[PDB]
Amino acid sequence: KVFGRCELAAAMKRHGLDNYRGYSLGNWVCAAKFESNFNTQATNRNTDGSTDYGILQINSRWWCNDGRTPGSRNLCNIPCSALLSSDITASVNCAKKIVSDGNGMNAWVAWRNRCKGTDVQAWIRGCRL
Ligand SMILES: [Cl-]
Ligand code: NA
Repeated sequence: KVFGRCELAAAMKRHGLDNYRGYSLGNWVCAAKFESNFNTQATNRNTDGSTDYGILQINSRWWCNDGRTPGSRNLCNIPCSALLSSDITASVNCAKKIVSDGNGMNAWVAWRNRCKGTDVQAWIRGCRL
């Protein structure tokens, strides 16, 4: 599923991401935009053999199991395919674990390079929340 901007913001808010670990809702929408272009089915393979899955491009080396990343940890205890569903519940629950891990949202390269320090509030403007 390809989410709309305000559609995703509302879905993320209902799942408790607004101000989760101090990150306002706009940070999460901005990260999803530049990680996956709001597409839950996005996948991207990395040079180390791992693959990033879903709307927040969660990596298979640490967080989910795709059966082809030797020595991965699967810290979210979920198949990576679950992160591609139109229901973003699995991706949000796993992202909550990632953002609490230590470096906050810097774990998302696209957020660090394209959202951090910008006017992220613009990503929820006009939305009925
Ligand atoms: Cl933080
Ligand atoms: Na894994």
